[PDB]
Amino acid sequence: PQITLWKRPLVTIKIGGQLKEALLDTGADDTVIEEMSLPGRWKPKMIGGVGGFIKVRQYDQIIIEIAGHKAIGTVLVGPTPVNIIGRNLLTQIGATLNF
Amino acid sequence: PQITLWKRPLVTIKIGGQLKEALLDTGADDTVIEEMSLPGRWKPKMIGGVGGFIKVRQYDQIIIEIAGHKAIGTVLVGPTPVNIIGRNLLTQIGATLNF
Ligand SMILES: COc1ccc(S(=O)(=O)N(CC(C)C)C[C@@H](O)[C@H](Cc2ccccc2)NC(=O)O[C@H]2CO[C@H]3O[C@@H]4OCC[C@@H]4[C@H]32)cc1
Ligand SMILES: [Cl-]
Ligand SMILES: [Cl-]
Ligand SMILES: [Cl-]
Ligand SMILES: [Cl-]
Ligand SMILES: [Cl-]
Ligand SMILES: [Cl-]
Ligand code: NA
Ligand code: NA
Repeated sequence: PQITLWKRPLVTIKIGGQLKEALLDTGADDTVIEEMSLPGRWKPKMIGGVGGFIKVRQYDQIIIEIAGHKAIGTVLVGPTPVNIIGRNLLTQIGATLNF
Repeated sequence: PQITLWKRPLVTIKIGGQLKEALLDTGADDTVIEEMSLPGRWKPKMIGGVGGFIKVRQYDQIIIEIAGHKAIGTVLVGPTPVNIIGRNLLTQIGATLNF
């Protein structure tokens, strides 16, 4: 698809057997999801953004389905105000910015 | 252009006769740049993201060139960690997300 930017570019994702709404976010290096359980190992991380840092759990090798397209990568879990799909997974679904 | 996301989507912007680097950010509703002087009156705004909220100065109808494309619109100025071009100006330069 081609997604215009008049509105927030929200898509449905499937992660950890759950459906969620998430923002396609080219300004995010990393994918950050609100609190949920994920299987396997994790390690703590701090991530920054506009208003300072939050502490998250970093899970590697997580499969996600993004608007129908499967991808695998690192997912950060913690108190983000918005579920964000960052570049680490946008690349895997072949997303580009065009103008 | 078509911009892939393996790297941060940084472009050159020109505002007040000055070149700066900024992130093309589909996850940002608005454009936020680091402290600088802009002409005219400003209005208060609070914006929020990953680690909470910041106060910014809202300047309307500011001339800004983005990757060679001319825009005129609202620019927020404040203690953002990075210059961000949000959807209010991405729409003015014709940007879409494609996959
Ligand atoms: C109303 O208008 C707005 C309101 C909010 C914002 S924002 O900057 O807070 N943000 C909103 C989004 C979280 C819902 C836009 C994001 O694209 C920011 C944009 C952003 C980039 C860098 C620093 C601050 C903000 N990215 C971000 O938080 O990324 C996180 C996740 O991955 C890392 O990549 C980034 O680079 C490393 C740190 C951040 C980490 C911008 C304009
Ligand atoms: Cl919206
Ligand atoms: Cl979707
Ligand atoms: Cl990854
Ligand atoms: Cl590619
Ligand atoms: Cl980079
Ligand atoms: Cl505007
Ligand atoms: Na893992
Ligand atoms: Na003005």
